[PDB]
Amino acid sequence: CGLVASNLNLKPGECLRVRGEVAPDAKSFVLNLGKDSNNLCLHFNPRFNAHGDANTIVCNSKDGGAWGTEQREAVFPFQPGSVAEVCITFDQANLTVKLPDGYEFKFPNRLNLEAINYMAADGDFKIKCVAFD
Amino acid sequence: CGLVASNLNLKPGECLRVRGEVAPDAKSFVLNLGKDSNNLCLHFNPRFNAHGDANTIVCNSKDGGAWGTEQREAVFPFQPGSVAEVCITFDQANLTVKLPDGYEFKFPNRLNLEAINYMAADGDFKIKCVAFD
Ligand SMILES: CO[C@@H]1O[C@H](COS(=O)(=O)O)[C@@H](O[C@@H]2O[C@H](CO)[C@H](O)[C@H](O)[C@H]2O)[C@H](O)[C@H]1NC(C)=O
Ligand SMILES: CO[C@@H]1O[C@H](COS(=O)(=O)O)[C@@H](O[C@@H]2O[C@H](CO)[C@H](O)[C@H](O)[C@H]2O)[C@H](O)[C@H]1NC(C)=O
Repeated sequence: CGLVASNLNLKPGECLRVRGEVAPDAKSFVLNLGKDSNNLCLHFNPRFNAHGDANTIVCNSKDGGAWGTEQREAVFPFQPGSVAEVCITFDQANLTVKLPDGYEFKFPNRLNLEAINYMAADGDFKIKCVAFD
Repeated sequence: CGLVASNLNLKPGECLRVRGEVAPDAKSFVLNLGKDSNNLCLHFNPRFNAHGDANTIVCNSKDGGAWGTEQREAVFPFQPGSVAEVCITFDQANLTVKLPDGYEFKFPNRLNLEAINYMAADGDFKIKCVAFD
């Protein structure tokens, strides 16, 4: 795998800031958030060209080991061989993923945990900085 | 108990930067680096008021669950109720630790792992930023 962080104790309203390097030969990368590897309130998966998808962001949840229903976004502000920063927060309703250039995606909060304690990176994404503000 | 990061894959020469907030009533905090919770090539434990110790940095290793020979540092550039950054790197011989007011002490590499894959924080230290250079 890639970087795995636990015991984050990120509460609602708090911001998780992630900066990483997207491989020049990136097919996709993954940002997983939740309670643990089996309970993800956000599976954040920009696909450059992978699993039959091209320039498409695929989000999903994982509940008790069971993948939820995939959600897709039209816009794709990610370029291979580049640094990508992501700010994540959540409330009772949605997880919000903000990019600095103003892009903002919502994913419905399907798990309703009191905190994000788990973060995992995977695929063609190497994390350089992680911040909690 | 506090933040735990694994699969860091930190190689020699690479810099691991951690910045956090030292609680105003901090008695101590812990920074653990190694393969896992049983194999630490560096146990970084600034003690403000703890285990009978004052303004003392204690370092140690843990090999196969067994604590190594403890080492302590005299300088203590840590003030409670303040933000403290610590930069850590290593080679085959020593781990090098940079302290916030510019201090730098070496701790002998006793485990000889090819990489630091594991980091655990604990005690009166809340992490605000983690970076890999
Ligand atoms: C259903 O068709 C394709 O299924 C694969 C495999 O799904 S599964 O549930 O993992 O067995 C989908 O790829 C997977 O998607 C999940 C998120 O739901 C993870 O990203 C996982 O890493 C990935 O392999 C794929 O989306 C889907 N393809 C279509 C129809 O677009
Ligand atoms: C008399 O030596 C003291 O021993 C205690 C307990 O050591 S033990 O191996 O756990 O039995 C030391 O406290 C422990 O120190 C290690 C690192 O050496 C860890 O931080 C551990 O969390 C902590 O409980 C103590 O440092 C040591 N004190 C002196 C004065 O040597």
